[PDB]
Amino acid sequence: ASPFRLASAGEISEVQGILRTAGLLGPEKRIAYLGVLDPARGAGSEAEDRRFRVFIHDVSGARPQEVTVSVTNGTVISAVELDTAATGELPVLEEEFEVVEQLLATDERWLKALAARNLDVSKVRVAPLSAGVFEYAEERGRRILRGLAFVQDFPEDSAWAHPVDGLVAYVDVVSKEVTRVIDTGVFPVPAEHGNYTDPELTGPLRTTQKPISITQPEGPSFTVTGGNHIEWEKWSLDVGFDVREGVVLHNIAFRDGDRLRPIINRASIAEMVVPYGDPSPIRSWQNYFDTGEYLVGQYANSLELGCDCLGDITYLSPVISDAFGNPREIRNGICMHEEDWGILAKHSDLWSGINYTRRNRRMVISFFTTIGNYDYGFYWYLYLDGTIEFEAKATGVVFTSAFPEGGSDNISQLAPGLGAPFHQHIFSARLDMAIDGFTNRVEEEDVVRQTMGPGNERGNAFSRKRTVLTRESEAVREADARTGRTWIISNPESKNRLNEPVGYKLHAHNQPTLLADPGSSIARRAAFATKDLWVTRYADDERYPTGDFVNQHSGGAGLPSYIAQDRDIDGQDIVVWHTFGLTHFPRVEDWPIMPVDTVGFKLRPEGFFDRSPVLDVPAN
Amino acid sequence: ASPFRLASAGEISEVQGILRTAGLLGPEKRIAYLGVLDPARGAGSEAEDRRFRVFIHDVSGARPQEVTVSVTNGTVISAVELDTAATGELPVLEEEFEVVEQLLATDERWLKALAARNLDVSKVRVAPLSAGVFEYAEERGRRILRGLAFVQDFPEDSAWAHPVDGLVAYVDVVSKEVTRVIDTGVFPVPAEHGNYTDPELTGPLRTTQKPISITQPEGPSFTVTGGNHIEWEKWSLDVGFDVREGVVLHNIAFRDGDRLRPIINRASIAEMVVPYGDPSPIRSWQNYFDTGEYLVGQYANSLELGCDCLGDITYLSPVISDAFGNPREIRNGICMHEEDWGILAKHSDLWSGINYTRRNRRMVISFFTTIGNYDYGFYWYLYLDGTIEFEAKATGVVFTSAFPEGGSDNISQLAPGLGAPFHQHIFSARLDMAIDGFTNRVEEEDVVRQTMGPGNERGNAFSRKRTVLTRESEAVREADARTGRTWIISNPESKNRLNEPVGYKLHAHNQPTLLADPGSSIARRAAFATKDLWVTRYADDERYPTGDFVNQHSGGAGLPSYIAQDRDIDGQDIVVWHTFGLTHFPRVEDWPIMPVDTVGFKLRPEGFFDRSPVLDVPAN
Ligand SMILES: [Cu+2]
Ligand SMILES: [Cu+2]
Ligand code: NA
Ligand code: NA
Repeated sequence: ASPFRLASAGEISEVQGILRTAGLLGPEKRIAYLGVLDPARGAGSEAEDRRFRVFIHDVSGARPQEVTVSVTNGTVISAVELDTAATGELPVLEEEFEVVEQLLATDERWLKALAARNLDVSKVRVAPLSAGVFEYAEERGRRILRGLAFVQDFPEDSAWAHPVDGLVAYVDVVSKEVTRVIDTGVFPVPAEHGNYTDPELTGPLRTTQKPISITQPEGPSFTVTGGNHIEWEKWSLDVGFDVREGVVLHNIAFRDGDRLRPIINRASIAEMVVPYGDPSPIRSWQNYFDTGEYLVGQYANSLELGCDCLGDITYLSPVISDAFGNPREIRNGICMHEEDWGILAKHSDLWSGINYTRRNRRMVISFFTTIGNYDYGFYWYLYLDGTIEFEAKATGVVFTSAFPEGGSDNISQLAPGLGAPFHQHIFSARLDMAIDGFTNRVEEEDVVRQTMGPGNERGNAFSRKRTVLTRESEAVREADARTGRTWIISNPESKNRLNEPVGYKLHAHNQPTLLADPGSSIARRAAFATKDLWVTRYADDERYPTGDFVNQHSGGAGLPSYIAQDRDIDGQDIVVWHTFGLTHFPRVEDWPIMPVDTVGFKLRPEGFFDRSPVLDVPAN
Repeated sequence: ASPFRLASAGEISEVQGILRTAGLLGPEKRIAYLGVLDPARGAGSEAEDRRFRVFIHDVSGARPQEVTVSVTNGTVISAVELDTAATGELPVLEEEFEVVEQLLATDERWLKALAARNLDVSKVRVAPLSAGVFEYAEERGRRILRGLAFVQDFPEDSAWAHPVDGLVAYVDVVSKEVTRVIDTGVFPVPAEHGNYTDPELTGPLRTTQKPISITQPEGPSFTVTGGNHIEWEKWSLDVGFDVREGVVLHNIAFRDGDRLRPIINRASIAEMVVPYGDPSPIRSWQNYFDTGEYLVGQYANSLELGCDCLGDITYLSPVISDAFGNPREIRNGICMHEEDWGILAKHSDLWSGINYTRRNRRMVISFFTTIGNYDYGFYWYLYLDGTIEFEAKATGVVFTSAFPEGGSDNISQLAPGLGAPFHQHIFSARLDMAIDGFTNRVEEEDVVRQTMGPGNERGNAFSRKRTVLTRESEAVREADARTGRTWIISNPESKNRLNEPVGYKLHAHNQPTLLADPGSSIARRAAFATKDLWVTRYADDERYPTGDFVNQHSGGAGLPSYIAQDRDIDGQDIVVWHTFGLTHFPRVEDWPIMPVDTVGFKLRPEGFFDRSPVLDVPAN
């Protein structure tokens, strides 16, 4: 019944049938993106209209199309032909990745380069990577992938240990042509293996770890209804899944007495960019938009009970489309569970003689994706006290290169001759706010230091100031950790019992933003990543900070174009976009497989409630 | 057998007997501090000599003394008379708390102030607070406490809900005189109760929480020997306890193959200060040095199984001295346990077909203390991957005031008429480093942005720079979150297999430091709190960042005096002092009892190991 339910296998098959009947999905067509559209604004609106958005690629070279379908009514709502040289290429297809290595294996320039290095072409794996937009005029309007080579000594070998530096090739994956092969010189291929399951490298496994058993004898405290609606410890929300964004949270609300109070209408990671900081021409083009170019939901892992998710686990198995419009289930792709989270509140009072302790817990919703060498975990947490938190966990195998003789200012050494280029991992969280409803505003809060003198004679006073962001042109903000800068999202028309507007405060980690030169291609394509906070007025078609078509798209779309409308955001339906990320100078301990590192943000209530919301938690 | 074992009841008893026989512990004497001294520097220290340091107060007004005794040989090593106007007063005694309320109850100015407010003196509780050093010349050389009043409507009532604003008294606790009563005007006493166990306020308790059972069917993975020596997952350390600092970690080392490698020689929270930012003369003097003035270890809680510490818990019960030299056990005062910590490392590799997941764990050592209205949890964590982390958890009841009509720039409103002054909670971690031994140095590492141009034609490059801190005069450092600033502690004489010095990287949270005006009394007395990082050359008498006698010391003691020696710290026995803290603008959700908020820091290996140290963790 719910309009926010997960897409079903039948819905995806029905989209396929509708597209076929309409003449839009013949043998030369491929589905590059398919996802369900959120309901338009309007409580109630259509009784039920499930609409899907589809990006359709054509392998013969014809123009691709963007199509909206109503599965409820069996109709195509709109279909537009795309001019990709203008608006961007479609996301990379999984079938295009394998094309790269196969085409290079028969190219005489590639074979000549490998022969100069005494490498057997049958052992050379090619990582197929997104191309970006640089100086090559022949790439405009064409679907290009760039390939970097790694040697696999045997079928179970980790090829990442053996980069073939000095060599890169560019491939047109539609016409099946190798456009350029660039060879800047022979580097030694690092010889040490990186096989982290080889006993020669692990040594004998530890026998010292005793088991930790986490069980829930009476079952979990949350309920799941309608497939994806969660109720847990006064929280209410719907768990969505989109092949581009991954897990999406809808309708986050908190039951305060007899009233269900909205907090966030939609929360997602709407883009993530991984820019590399090595100026070598072999890699200076390298920037992954994992969300916009690759689609992170497509590569979600099946999560194993007792290994990936420990405890009393409830799974969701989302369904996505393959490239022909057939439904594909990602079995056990989303883990949901609650976990203990230490002390919630504690006080031992001398005067009253009362000793009081309560324990905290959090609800966890997570998925993991694998994009080539990297593996990312996406974790959303809900806490008893009203806190909402997101955490990204980065692991996998670092991307490698040769380590130059004489050293490098842009590459770490991991092993003899083996380097790891400096890079960042930067996320954009899109928070469609609904603090007690849709009339919201954002204030920037800084600590204020005060000078000793009249009215502050002992020089101890300090204060704070809040600045309302009234229009989009002034809502592009930077962090300032020194002044304790945070941002408050409040509802000026909903007041707590002290007659103050209810609100939530966003706490950032204040990590560095995009480091690239402001004139670079990546700074223009990932403009969102250059500032910590953006606020826009809600609009149906403003979904991603980088725009709809990120692959091989120059600047011109996304947040800088949205903000130019300079719309009123003071007590309006607004969207917060928060940039946060990790700057990775790889260390020896990251090799041969990287221990998890983390980054995130959290939101805490700020006068949203009339007192602590966890006074009714029992002692157990 | 270990020199680092916890003090035993028998040692305390022997100290008391030694003091009594020497004539140093008469009926007018009180022990204000007693603690075991660490062994002096010596890699061949063989002869056991357990020495105790004692501060002895005199309730009749004679000069206090600092005494060092040898329990092994039964002798007084040294005894020095103290001039407290010069070097500071002794820590506050628990028995002096009651004296403030009792002395005021018979003072005619206090009673007249209560009578004007129609308050029954039998219902007025007085918080006994440290005095600091301000403008009152008559206080120099005298033990002063200041008192603020709260109303308790009945014996089980939370008095913090009912502050009596506009009134403060100063008390000489040795001569038992009330030196000043200041009445600045009548404020209404807030009338709502804050009784968080009263069903009228909590409402009906939730019935929705199902149990989470955490067990270890084969017992824990760590071992405890000699009372306080821990071995866990390659880590080795000794858990100490001092009545001033609380839990202290000694000899933190990691077993790398067949080598026990030192990392940290001694880790402690060596001071914590809570400065208030309300310029009212009723509170503008208010600054708690919880460690230095009150001694956080003596107020440690007994921790209850299943409530404070959940899981398979191993307890330590440290012994301290009471004011007369009798041993007092703090039953179950330290919790130790391991806990699951999610994914450690994960990769699914397309080319090799190998799917790999390992789980992480951490060892937790914790204690909880209560200082008046505040309760603080101190948590040390050791992770499988070599990470060391500290976390402070702040809860309890916020300190309250009246909320003025018209509002305030320095006080939050929590309930009708009820305010909570702005304040900070600032900690100093003292890390006596020993990275692979005692020859260490500190480098400051900043991210370096690069301009687009020759050698960086695409404008993507970025780098980093490291600056060695070579002398104490240049080793007072500030955070810079925008440039990703961290500090590396390395051993220039111990290299990894890549011929780079081994090291550990300190990651700070980059929260604001002390906000008070630089000319203020608190800025002089808590100078450590004005900067994020200090490095000193080790000296055995440089123990606290605020000096030995913090109470009513006029300023400059501790770190500013130490670093003025300008000693060589480039490849030497060094100590890192990290300042970190919470800036607390109280929110309505903090009332009537505050949900935990946290702050801390962590250290991660940086080329300490020759590759990841967790390759030998099994799948389980
Ligand atoms: Cu990385
Ligand atoms: Cu506080
Ligand atoms: Na909104
Ligand atoms: Na040292």
